[PDB]
Formats: sequence, structure tokens, C-alpha cells
Amino acid sequence: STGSATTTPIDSLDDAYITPVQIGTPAQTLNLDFDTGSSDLWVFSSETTASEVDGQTIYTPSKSTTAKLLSGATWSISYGDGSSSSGDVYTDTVSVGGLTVTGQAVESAKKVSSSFTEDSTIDGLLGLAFSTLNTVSPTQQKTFFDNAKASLDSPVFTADLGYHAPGTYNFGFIDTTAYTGSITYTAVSTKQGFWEWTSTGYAVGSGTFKSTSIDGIADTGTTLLYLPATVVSAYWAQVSGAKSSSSVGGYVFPCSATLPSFTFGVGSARIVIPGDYIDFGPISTGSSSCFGGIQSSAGIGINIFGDVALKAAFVVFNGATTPTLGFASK
Repeated sequence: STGSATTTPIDSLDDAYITPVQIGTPAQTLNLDFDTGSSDLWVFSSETTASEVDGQTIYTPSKSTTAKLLSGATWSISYGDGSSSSGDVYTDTVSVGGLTVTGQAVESAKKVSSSFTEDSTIDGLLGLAFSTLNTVSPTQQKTFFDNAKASLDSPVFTADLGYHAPGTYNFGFIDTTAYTGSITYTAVSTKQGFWEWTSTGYAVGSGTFKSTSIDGIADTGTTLLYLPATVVSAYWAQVSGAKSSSSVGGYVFPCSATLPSFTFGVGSARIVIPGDYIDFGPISTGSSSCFGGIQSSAGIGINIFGDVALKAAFVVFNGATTPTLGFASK
């Protein structure tokens, strides 16, 4: 089997991407944030505290003839941005782009933190990291991809995120028309539960490539590119007037600037992030200070190849017995 679904930016800055997902019988369609940095499929629901729901579409398990309470199971997750959610668990039928999994754990939110409530466009998350990170207790549950894998034509999914435009998540096949050149594959460590890999270096603009190992994760659920402070300083030093602002919380730059590209290495191959992809717009409405799309990972503990990086590439998440990642230009 295969599946193919369009993913759409939630706003004009590509702050996140939403993909429609069918849950239950009859189908209830919710727009979920596909997140290769976590491993829980959770939704706003009829059980979510009413004051914490503000415009999201909810899953109502009582209206699904295939929903079953997973008795005793609870979940609770906290994300790298400080947001969180928790609740109980149902199993139900879940379909993405024509690919159907029966018996998928659908984690129903009883509580969500303020940033989830405030984002009316995201109805939940669909985790695509390794199932060892799934938070369900006392019986850990499998991700949608893990449940689907055996049925897929090939044990892979691909992320093709757009810049200021829709893109595609495919399951079970590699669309050879969706990229240019060849796909360069690189090793993955699953020891922390992430799609963790090692970039071979970077360049800023037309500058010479610096060969240096940068361990990090491919995370579709993180907006920006988080890299070591040395690398980030070298980038922003090329932008007149750019500075790290403790009050804003990262590097800012004059909105009048034209930004240089940033290149990252995948083995001997190179992925070029155009400068425009690094512009996240005014820090507050009407400001002439703009927020940078490349930020320091120093306070995280891990480098994160988020959407800024991934949207410049066609990315293969290869879930073969030994997982690997593939990157192609597009």
C-alpha cells in the first residue's frame, strides 16, 4: 500500500504545516502537525477542557463506531518549546492520504497548554519519530508509520515541504519526479528515539565550505534551524546589523536586509537553503527588526534541522531494519 497527502503552511511564515487526517467511522477529518521529532498521535477532542478549545476541530470518539477506549492508558507530553498536553487513549481507524491503519492509538487530549489553544489551525500532532519515545502508559503505543510499515510497498515516508506553498507527505514510495539529481543517504542513530544524523559541514552564502561534523535531528515539527553557536555566529556576521537579542530570544536582523543562503552537507552532497527561507518577519507587528530562521542550539542540548532546512530538500525517512535518512535537492 501507499499514501500521499498534501501538507499546507498554517500562515504566511511557514510557522508549521498541517496535513488532513481521517479518524474514525464515519471519518472525522482533523488537520494534524506531522512531527518527525515526537512519537504521539494526539488530538483535540470532545474530552478537552472546553476553555482550552478555541477554534480547533475536535475528535469525538463517541461518534465513531470503530473507536474503543484503551482501558487504563494515559499520556502526557512536553515539547522543546515548553508546550504540553495530556489525556487518555482510544484505538480507532486512521487514514492519511489513502493509507489506512486499523487499531491506531489516538491520544485524546483532556488538557492542552496555552500555545495549543491559541493556535486554531492545528488540531493535534501526528508523531513520526521512533515509537520508543511514545508517552502512553502503562503500555507504550506505536506510531502511525510503525503500524503501517509492514503493509507499505517500501518501508519509507518522505517529507517534501514547500516554501510559502503546499507540499507533500508520501508513505510507502519515493516519487522520483519530486526531486532533482540523486538522493544522498546518510546514517541514522535511533539511540535517542529521533531521526538523528551527522551533517558534514556548512557554507554561508558564496563562502567556502567548512568541513565539520554536526550531529542533529531531522524534525518536521520544529520551525527553525538550530545549530551550534559558532556556526550561527558565522552566518549572522554576514548580515549588516544582525545581532543576538536576549530580550527577543535570538538573532534578529534589519527587515531591509537581503539574507545570504546557507548550505549544509549531507555526505559529499550539499543542500542550499535560499536566504529568503531564513526570514521570519517582524518581531512584532510593524517592527523593522526581523526574526532569524537560523538560531543557536546552545540552550537545547541537540542541533535541530527543522523546517527551514528540510523545506530546501526532498527528505526520505527510511524505516528499513537499519534506518537511514536521504536528502535530495528539488
